[PDB]
Amino acid sequence: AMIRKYRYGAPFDTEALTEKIETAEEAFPYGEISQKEGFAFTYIMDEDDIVYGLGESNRGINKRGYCYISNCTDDPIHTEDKRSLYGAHNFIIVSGKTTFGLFFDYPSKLTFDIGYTRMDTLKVSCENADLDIYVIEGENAYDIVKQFRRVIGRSYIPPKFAFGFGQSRYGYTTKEDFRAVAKGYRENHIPIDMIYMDIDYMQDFKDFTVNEKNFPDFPEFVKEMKDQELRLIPIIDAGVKVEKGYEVYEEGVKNNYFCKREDGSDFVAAVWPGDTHFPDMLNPEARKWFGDKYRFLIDQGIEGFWNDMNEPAIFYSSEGLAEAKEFAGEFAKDTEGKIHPWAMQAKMKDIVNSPEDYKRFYHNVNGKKIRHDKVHNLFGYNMTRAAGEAFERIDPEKRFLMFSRSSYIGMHRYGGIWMGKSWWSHILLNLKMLPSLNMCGFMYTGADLGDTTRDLLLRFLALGVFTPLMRDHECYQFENIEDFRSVINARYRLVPYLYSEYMKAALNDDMYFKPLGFVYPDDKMAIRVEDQLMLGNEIMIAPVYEQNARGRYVYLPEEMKFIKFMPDGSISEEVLEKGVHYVDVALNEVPLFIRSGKCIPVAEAAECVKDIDTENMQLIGYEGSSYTLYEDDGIHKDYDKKENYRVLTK
Amino acid sequence: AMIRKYRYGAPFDTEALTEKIETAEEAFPYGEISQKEGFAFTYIMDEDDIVYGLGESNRGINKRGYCYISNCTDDPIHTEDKRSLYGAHNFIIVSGKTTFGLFFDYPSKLTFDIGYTRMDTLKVSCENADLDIYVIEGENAYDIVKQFRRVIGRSYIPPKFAFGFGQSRYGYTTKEDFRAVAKGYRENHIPIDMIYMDIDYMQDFKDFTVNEKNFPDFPEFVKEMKDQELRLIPIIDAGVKVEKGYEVYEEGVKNNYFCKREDGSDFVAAVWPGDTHFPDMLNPEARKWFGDKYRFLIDQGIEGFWNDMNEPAIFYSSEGLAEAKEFAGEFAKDTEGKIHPWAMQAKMKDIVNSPEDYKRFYHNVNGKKIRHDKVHNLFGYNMTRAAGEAFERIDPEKRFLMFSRSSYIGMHRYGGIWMGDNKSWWSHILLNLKMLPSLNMCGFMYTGADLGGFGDDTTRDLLLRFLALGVFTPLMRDHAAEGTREQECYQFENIEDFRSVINARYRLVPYLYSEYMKAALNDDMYFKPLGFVYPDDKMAIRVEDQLMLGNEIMIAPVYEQNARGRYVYLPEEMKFIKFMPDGSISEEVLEKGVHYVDVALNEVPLFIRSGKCIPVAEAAECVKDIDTENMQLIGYEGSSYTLYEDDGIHKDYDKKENYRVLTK
Repeated sequence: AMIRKYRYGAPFDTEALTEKIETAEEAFPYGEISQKEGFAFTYIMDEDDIVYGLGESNRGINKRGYCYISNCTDDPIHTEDKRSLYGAHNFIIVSGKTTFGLFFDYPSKLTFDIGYTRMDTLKVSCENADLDIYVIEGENAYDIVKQFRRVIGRSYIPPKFAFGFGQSRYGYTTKEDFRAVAKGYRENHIPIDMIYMDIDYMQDFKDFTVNEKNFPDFPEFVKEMKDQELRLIPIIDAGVKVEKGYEVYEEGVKNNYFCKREDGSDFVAAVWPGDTHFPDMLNPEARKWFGDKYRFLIDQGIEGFWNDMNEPAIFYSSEGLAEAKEFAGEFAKDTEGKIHPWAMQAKMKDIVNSPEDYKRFYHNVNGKKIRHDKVHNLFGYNMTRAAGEAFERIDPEKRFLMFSRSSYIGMHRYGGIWMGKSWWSHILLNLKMLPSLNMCGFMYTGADLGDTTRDLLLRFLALGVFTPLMRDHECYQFENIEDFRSVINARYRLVPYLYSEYMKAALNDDMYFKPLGFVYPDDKMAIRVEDQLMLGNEIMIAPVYEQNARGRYVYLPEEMKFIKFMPDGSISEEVLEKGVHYVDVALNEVPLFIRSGKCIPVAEAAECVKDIDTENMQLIGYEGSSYTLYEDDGIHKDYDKKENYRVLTK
Repeated sequence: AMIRKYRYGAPFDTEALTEKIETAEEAFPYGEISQKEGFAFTYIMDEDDIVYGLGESNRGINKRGYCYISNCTDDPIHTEDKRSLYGAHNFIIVSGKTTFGLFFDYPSKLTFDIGYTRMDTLKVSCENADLDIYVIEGENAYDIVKQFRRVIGRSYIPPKFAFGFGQSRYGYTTKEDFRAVAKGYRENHIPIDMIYMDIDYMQDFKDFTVNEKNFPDFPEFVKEMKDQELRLIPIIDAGVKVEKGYEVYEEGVKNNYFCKREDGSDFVAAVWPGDTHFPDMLNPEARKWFGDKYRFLIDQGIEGFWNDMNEPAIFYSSEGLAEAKEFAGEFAKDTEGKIHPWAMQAKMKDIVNSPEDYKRFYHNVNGKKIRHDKVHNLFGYNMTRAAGEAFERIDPEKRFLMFSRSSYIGMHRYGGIWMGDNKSWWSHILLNLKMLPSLNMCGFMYTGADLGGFGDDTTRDLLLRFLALGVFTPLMRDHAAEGTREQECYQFENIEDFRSVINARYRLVPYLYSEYMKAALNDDMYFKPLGFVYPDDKMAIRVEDQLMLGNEIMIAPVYEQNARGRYVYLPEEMKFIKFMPDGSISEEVLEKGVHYVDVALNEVPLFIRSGKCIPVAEAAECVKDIDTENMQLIGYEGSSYTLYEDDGIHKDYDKKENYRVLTK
């Protein structure tokens, strides 16, 4: 009754929500709806209004002052002007004198003009008036988000090992590249639980194969790593290689599981393996088929995966390549100078992730052919869905690590997200993206660091200490390796707390990271803070994101204990009063703040999730307070035991 | 006595220094010097060291932690990984326990590895050991800076009208376009003194011409604007268009004034006109001939210019085009998938500003030929020098507005610089803040950034915050890239906010001009890092987002979107001043320490130091109309301020009449 759904035209069923909401017949309650040329929602904002949401998108926590377009795109350079990233997360909340949330359930290009054109005007528009709009009421933003979290269903939950630290890099290839890392960390006592294998582990980049030469006996080797508490996490891409005799390819062609051109032929998209076809992610049979293919790696002992290139990305199509060559030919032979270099250059750029290509193939949705652009933002979502639904059929009681590059709301039930250059500013960018992603159901997230300096790496890791996905995209290639061990030690000492908070949040449709505004709604200073986040109900983080900085300014909305994990293995604490502070944070120290009347458990440092001692964990924070610890086996889904909850008291 | 020159090989004379320093005899005083792989200076820094300098370069005031290459480069994407921008300013200061300054007088590609490869390692290297290295001793960075400023010679001084506000856009083409800008500003009583003319004003992008169809009586049009205190400031590019009958081209060829290939053919580079030749800026007679050309504009009432593309920028050479067309021919006919799109794409980009092109042409320096790459960082510097020296011949008594995109230390005597093709990014406000003190250390004081951001689309609020920074930068102009969102002040809602911010500039002009002149005449800095002023304050020395100005104030602009204030650190008590939109000036004493201050979008902030005061005039709409007779004194009771002012037009700097002591 605090949520209403307004339907326009004949919307595509995106399955974003799991709760059914009845269609409202009354007037639309906020702003104005026009269906003249397409669809447009327009709303005049109050000057004090803050606009939260949009999950994975550019800029700040408050979205006012710019334009955002939901249109999943593989963009390598996330500069301030970019209007479209990997995710399409169509949920906003206006927070002010009048407060309300809106979900725009629409699968295509959706433009949020949020004060870009006129400062006071919010305008959300798309090309077709075929969509549901959910309006949600509440006393404040935080209340509105929790109701949204309920109706889109419970977020993906990873196995406990995924709260360890993982190492990654595009390059690894041989059993040796991998064994070095094993000794690299283990012999230097650096905690680690995971190692990601990038595309190079596949035979000629063929989904659901392993390179036979380099990996003659894969199961055995997977076990070799698992005996040292190291779990390999192989990638899987959207594109299936065109190649006679390759069974994934042959099956897809035979049974019509690929996306087709207008004429019925299988669309060709060039990606990592050269020519490929895209599995039709919106066709149920295709999905089950594609997902079933993970058994191949699972049966070999693999306990987790990552998806990439699932926008889906396109280096070029055959049509696009054919046009590019034809143009190159004219340029080649032009002497009048009628064809300029920059035009040649532009044509070459245009065939990548080309809008025209997205109009070249179709989805077969239960017999009905739908042009891909019309449902573009659903592709990566349904690829991750295919994996997740496969996992359930295969082993329903077991959690697999899984996360994806591209997404839409509704994918949050099946896997997490990772954010993809090595800039200081990307520390803060990734920080600000977290609360918004939590608002939209994506809790298991983290970022990579794309030209890297030691100090940039350490600051970046100090943020990752807190992000559920913590991975390096090495640690040993520098001076003073203890700094890097020291930072990861903090991560493993905080895992029981972090995992606990994540489970409690996930199981209750709550947020792991929160903006200060959600926790301290009456504090006008707090609501505007964007470079600090609240975690669970116990702490606040505030990472250093400036090069050569030895400290930073913070605002404390209440009395807190300033905590630092020191490099020597100790923990410094200082009580600090409500208000503004400058705090000192050395490169090898990990800071956080514990709120008045709270405490958190801290474990002794361990090198793998399995070996952390959560028996007599030290409690840090305020005497007299208590903490409810959540603990299970981290492997299965026996979430509801009363035994999972233990009350610790400092 | 405090400076020493160390020579290596047979350095090219850059004329960077005006003071002659004799070649020293003893061992190099700091670190180690090596000639194994070309040339290298290596130094092991103490952990608490701070490294200042490098004028126009990327990153922060403290340069530690990255790599900086002195290689004048036309690069419009100033992301933080970029190593080379438009300037080549080879002055650094190591500040800490052991403190000293170095100036690498070398005209070619010079690599500053400042703790990048190794955190404790400062390594400076180049391809050949043909250079002078000046070592400057001193008790602190500041002292070292002023000594350097002494020997590089007095900084360029602009006419006073150049401290007004300026509007510019790649696009203004007709009388209509300029009158609309005129109307758009004056009718809304928004102050302004300058309107910039971008390349469209020429006949087919030909240097030293004006479009005959669009400006049939240009002298008349220039007066129509000037009569409104609107001074037109036309662009001049490095490239002279290749065209038969075009006198500039014909003379350059006939007299061998152009840069040539080794066979003596005139080197061809495509830029805005298409095919052009580059005037040989290192050839003294070429230099004089090109400079004299400005007379064609000055004789029409033009009082100032901007020099562009003078890296020199090259879209492609003739050799490059043919290589690219050949590669494309192959790609076209490829059937096996041997030649990939991205290979083709890379070739296309590679012919732009190509290091190979820079090895393809030469300068003629008194009959002696030198390959351009070997002196690449001197080109823009000598083009602006060309113009500067021509102004002196043409009208010795008069100041001309002049600034350039590319530069080298030495050029600071002849023009300013603008921080080039930035973008409408919030991060660029801070970038442009941070570059200011560094440009000052290297003698470049008349500078500023494209307010609102050059590239991309700007929002109302971004422009307003940018403007509030520009208030303090001697160059204050709103500039825009082609096809971008129109970012004149009159295009946005509630234009009173724009009037309020610009009013604050004009109310401050007598003070800012005063400090500029005082600074330039005494080889001192206009902007200073906090550390220079508060050397014993451990916290102050690391502040990078505030700057001291002259000896009276400190600034701290808001550079975050949606922010309603920001953190500041005050190293002593100060009066927190804000220029309010209603025209009033709010004041609040704040004590030494950390503060968060409220600064609304339409509010201009600054702090006045303990025991100081500044003069603030009433708002005026052009510089000539500012009432300096009786301004209000803002600041601390019992303090005094020495106002410098002259006619703002000629070069009579010495007179006691120029100074007036005002006391609060």
